[PDB]
Amino acid sequence: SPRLVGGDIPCSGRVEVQHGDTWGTVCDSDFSLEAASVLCRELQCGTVVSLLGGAHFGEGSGQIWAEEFQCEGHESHLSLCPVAPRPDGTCSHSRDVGVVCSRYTQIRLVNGKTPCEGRVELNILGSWGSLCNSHWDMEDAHVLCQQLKCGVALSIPGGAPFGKGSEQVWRHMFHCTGTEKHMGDCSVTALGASLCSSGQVASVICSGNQSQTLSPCNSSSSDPSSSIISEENGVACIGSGQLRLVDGGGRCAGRVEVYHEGSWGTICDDSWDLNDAHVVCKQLSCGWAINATGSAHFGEGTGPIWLDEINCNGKESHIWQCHSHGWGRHNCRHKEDAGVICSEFMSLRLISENSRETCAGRLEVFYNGAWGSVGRNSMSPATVGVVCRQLGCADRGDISPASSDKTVSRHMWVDNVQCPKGPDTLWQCPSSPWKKRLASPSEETWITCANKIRLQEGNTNCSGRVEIWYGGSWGTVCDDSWDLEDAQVVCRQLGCGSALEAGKEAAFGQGTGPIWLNEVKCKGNETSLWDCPARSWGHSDCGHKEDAAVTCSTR
Ligand SMILES: *[C@@H]1O[C@H](CO[C@@H]2O[C@@H](C)[C@@H](O)[C@@H](O)[C@@H]2O)[C@@H](O[C@@H]2O[C@H](CO)[C@@H](O[C@]3(O)O[C@H](CO[C@H]4O[C@H](CO)[C@@H](O)[C@H](O)[C@@H]4O)[C@@H](O)[C@H](O[C@H]4O[C@H](CO)[C@@H](O)[C@H](O)[C@@H]4O)[C@@H]3O)[C@H](O)[C@H]2NC(C)=O)[C@H](O)[C@H]1NC(C)=O
Ligand SMILES: *[C@@H]1O[C@H](CO)[C@@H](O[C@@H]2O[C@H](CO)[C@@H](O)[C@H](O)[C@H]2NC(C)=O)[C@H](O)[C@H]1NC(C)=O
Ligand SMILES: *[C@@H]1O[C@H](CO)[C@@H](O[C@@H]2O[C@H](CO)[C@@H](O)[C@H](O)[C@H]2NC(C)=O)[C@H](O)[C@H]1NC(C)=O
Ligand SMILES: *[C@@H]1O[C@H](CO)[C@@H](O)[C@H](O)[C@H]1NC(C)=O
Ligand SMILES: *[C@@H]1O[C@H](CO)[C@@H](O)[C@H](O)[C@H]1NC(C)=O
Repeated sequence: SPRLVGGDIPCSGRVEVQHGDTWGTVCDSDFSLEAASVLCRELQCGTVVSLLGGAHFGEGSGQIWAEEFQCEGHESHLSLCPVAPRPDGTCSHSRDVGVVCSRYTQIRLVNGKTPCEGRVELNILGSWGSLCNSHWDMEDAHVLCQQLKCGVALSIPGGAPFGKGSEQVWRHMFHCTGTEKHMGDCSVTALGASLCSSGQVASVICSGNQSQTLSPCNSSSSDPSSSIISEENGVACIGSGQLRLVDGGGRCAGRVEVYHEGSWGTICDDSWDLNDAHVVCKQLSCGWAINATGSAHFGEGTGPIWLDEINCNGKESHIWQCHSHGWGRHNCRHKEDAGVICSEFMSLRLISENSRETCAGRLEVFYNGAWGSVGRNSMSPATVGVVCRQLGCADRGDISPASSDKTVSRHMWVDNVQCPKGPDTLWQCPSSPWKKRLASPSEETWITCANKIRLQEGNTNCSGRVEIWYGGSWGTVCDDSWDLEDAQVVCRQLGCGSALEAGKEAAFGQGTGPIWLNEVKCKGNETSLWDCPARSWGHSDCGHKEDAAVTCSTR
């Protein structure tokens, strides 16, 4: 029923809702993340990446609905959601709301008899291109054939039987587990990804829909299977990967957890060494191990301790092939849970030399066990916004002028980062391949991100209406329980001096967008308003007439 209009990528655009024959738009104060998540699910577009206010995909025409959608979040249709007519707002079409959903992938098969076979093409940065044969597996093929409604995947032939194509190769590495129902639901990396030999391109043959798509396997009674395909209730089924890493801050690090007898469980760190970790990292397509961690380094598990005294020599393609003590009944506690850090683990930081700054510094990436600088070549404002969103700031920032210093000191990891529309992390952005080399500050990137809190419409930047950035868009704070202790937190976070006032009742003017917080009840010693007790993320009965303000002293 709902439609997205005016987007550049699929599953994006301005939100439009029909009643009767009349389409209308929704004001950016009326449409929550929960309502956005119901729309993305209903439209088969995955999950919500961004809620965007301010007529980002252009202003609409005609009707604007006066209704708020009070979705719980798990409704199947937007029509099932409770609707509250709010008082008749000052919303024009310059505040029509918009949504980026997660299934923005543009992928197809070209030059076979049907769309059920051919060379894989991916559209990135307005341009169709191939994928590398070495970057594409059978798990990826099963997901794509289900997406194209073409049954199951038969083959991934390497010798280009449908033509190499007259075009570019994207170096993207999909890491589908095999149980996903759209390529947009799979984890994917493009950052630093290696080139492949010319014309070594990926191809898929699907079965067609004369076979139905396999369901995921649901059983953990037996020893886990090392094949993609298992047998369950007289039907073939895709093995859901019964190994995960948790609490590592990424796909290729964290505590090793294993699914058996209906429960996720941990591994004891006795005899847990690098060879064991290598097998884990191989099985997850995470490269090689750089660390086998013990001593509950990423935290302690909730569930049984299934495996102990695992002694892989490193041959094995799965941890289930390794010699252990078998399932359950071991003489150790969760203070010794095992984990890994693998060579494909990626992390991101800004480093200030003398500190004081929170959203500013030299951009650095962690890869293959090492930190290194990100080069500044080709780097657009939109790429800096993705960086700044990923580091926990607002989605905008500025690159400092290049240093005159042409003499090499630090290691660089990657350069030529060029983010497309849609990802909110740097890892799905194409670049040059990883190359550890020495580099001068001439080549390095210093970033000043916009903070996720600001004061608008006063005589300094330390005085005005409180606005907070969350989930895509700037929004406001309601003034119920908003006191001087809240203002002392806002002033401290901005790096202003003493709080003078906690203003109420839209004293510097009403804002736009959603109202992200109400019932903010700070102790008063917090370093950020995100540490404060509040009714978080858009559940409020307020309007923009009740917007909160802070006035602080400079310096
Ligand atoms: C297996 O795949 C094929 C191919 O499907 C298409 O390609 C894949 C890659 C996907 O993208 C998929 O979404 C595509 O559709 C499926 O064949 C298609 O099947 C659909 C559904 O049955 C057909 O639509 C119609 O059935 O067409 C009927 C009219 O058929 C005449 O006209 C067609 C051209 O328009 C001719 O191809 C056909 O030979 C006839 O001469 C029409 O009666 C149907 O409409 C009625 O029912 C719908 C609800 O389903 C209702 O909304 C309407 O009001 C109406 O009452 C319907 O339009 C496709 O024409 C057909 N495409 C091709 C290329 O053959 C196949 O269904 C699928 N099998 C399974 C098990 O899923
Ligand atoms: C993961 O492995 C690396 C490599 O051994 C560890 O880095 C070293 O840490 C020790 C002690 O902290 C230092 O003496 C070495 O100089 C470091 N070497 C290198 C090459 O970086 C790292 O500490 C390990 N991390 C975890 C969590 O186990
Ligand atoms: C602000 O003050 C509160 C006091 O209520 C500090 O809260 C403590 O948090 C830890 C969490 O590990 C508790 O174990 C302590 O018992 C709490 N109270 C005290 C008195 O320490 C809070 O950490 C303070 N924050 C800042 C940034 O100063
Ligand atoms: C496993 O469970 C899922 C979700 O309940 C279901 O859709 C699927 O058909 C099941 N598959 C098998 C082989 O039992
Ligand atoms: C406000 O403006 C001054 C002018 O240079 C700037 O230095 C300062 O960092 C700004 N403060 C905030 C909280 O934006």
